[PDB]
Amino acid sequence: KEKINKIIMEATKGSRFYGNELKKEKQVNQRIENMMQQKAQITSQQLRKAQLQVDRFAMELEQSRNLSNTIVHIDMDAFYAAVEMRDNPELKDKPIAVGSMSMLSTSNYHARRFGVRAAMPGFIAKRLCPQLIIVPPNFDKYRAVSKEVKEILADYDPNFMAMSLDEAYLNITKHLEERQNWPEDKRRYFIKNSVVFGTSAQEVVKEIRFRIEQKTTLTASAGIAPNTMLAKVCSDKNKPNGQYQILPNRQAVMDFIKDLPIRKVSGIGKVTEKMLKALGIITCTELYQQRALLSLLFSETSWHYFLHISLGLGSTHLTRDGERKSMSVERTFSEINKAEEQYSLCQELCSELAQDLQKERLKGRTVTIKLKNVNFEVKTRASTVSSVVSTAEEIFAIAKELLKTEIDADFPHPLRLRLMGVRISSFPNEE
DNA sequence: GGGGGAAGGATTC
DNA sequence: CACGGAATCCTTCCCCC
Ligand SMILES: Nc1ncnc2c1ncn2[C@H]1C[C@H](O)[C@@H](COP(=O)(O)OP(=O)(O)OP(=O)(O)O)O1
Ligand SMILES: [Ca+2]
Ligand SMILES: [Ca+2]
Repeated sequence: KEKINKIIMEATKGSRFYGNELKKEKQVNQRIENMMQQKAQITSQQLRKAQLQVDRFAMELEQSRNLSNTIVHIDMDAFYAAVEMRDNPELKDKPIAVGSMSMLSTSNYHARRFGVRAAMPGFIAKRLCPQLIIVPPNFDKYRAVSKEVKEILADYDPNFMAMSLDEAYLNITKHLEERQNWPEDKRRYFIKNSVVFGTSAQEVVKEIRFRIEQKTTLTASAGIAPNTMLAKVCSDKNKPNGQYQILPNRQAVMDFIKDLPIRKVSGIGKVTEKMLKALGIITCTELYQQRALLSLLFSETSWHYFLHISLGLGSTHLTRDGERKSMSVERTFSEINKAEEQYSLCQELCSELAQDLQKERLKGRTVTIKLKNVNFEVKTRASTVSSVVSTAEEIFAIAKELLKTEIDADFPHPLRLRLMGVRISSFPNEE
């Protein structure tokens, strides 16, 4: 059934949307032509110099390899899909998918065999699965089912820190310590009879995958590695409802990534993947022995990242206690080109922004407005201030101008918008 | 020269 | 019958000291 693309492509070609992609895709394909050339003109000598620099560095990274923490990553299974299939049985053995007709968020495994995967227009999906059932999301439910899963994690790490509703990291390195010598009374749980769990990190995670099960009906995969970088990759190795671990010794970390696809990493995306295969980089093992050249093509802050993924290095301290940098609200709709109407919705927006921006009492000193053209061309203007602006009023006050500035710049021709947005940032976060 | 800040990308759930 | 919303981090420039 791999000829899905013959329906996917077949129903995107002309699309206002597709057209825009080409440029996004060309522009990038060129950022590459540039990188390839700028490279080809590097002194076969500079590498000797570079190499030394790099190697030297690594040698040290390697010396401070922190293999003492046992990080765990829990990742729910088709979370939004699952939750709904649970609450409304009539679905159960049918092909569903949370989201709308425009964009789909998750999909149960059965609906996936048709091609329905996250981030795929709703209408498109129904072409691969006419018998589909699209359920509109109710974040108020999920947000809540999550907190029941969290309360369970807590009994394992007070500062668990959660990346999202379906993901979360844990440092069971401490709970592990105080468990080795524990009776069997604190390690048995009732079914619905009992089952008792061991002391290995393998079992501790098995107990968590269990406590959750029997308190939601939902299942989730998990990974266990010395650092958070591998944990995220490891949880998916044996999904759904499963897990995988990488022991603490060096070799494990190495033998693991040895032939691991660079993209798989929780940071390498569509661009970095293409952009890197350009130099022939596919696995971390390859990447590692191109450390010289890399060091002279990607800004410093970057090859640092790559060098890490080469050695199998990740973080080992789940910061915790959300700092928060920005905060926003946006929305797409039907072409709104009418002059007046613009400020109009903008009013409503800023309102919501401040509105939501109140529960937590914060105040930033720079507003950002986002205007998305009818042909998916974005543009974002923002202006800084002296204040700490907070009330719905204060905000619009600025946003209206920035918005105006554009209507003029492109004045006697209307601004055919498809989406608009207002993001507030620059919080003092206490000085 | 260096230290933000604005613009627009890349990434993930 | 027409490709989300929200956060955060990164890549380049241009501007004021
Ligand atoms: N663009 C998106 N918007 C909202 N949610 C998304 C988006 N992309 C993915 N997700 C969510 C929906 C699912 O919970 C999940 C699917 O992506 P995936 O990379 O497989 O994560 P996952 O491993 O946690 O989910 P799964 O158990 O389905 O495999 O992430
Ligand atoms: Ca999930
Ligand atoms: Ca995952």
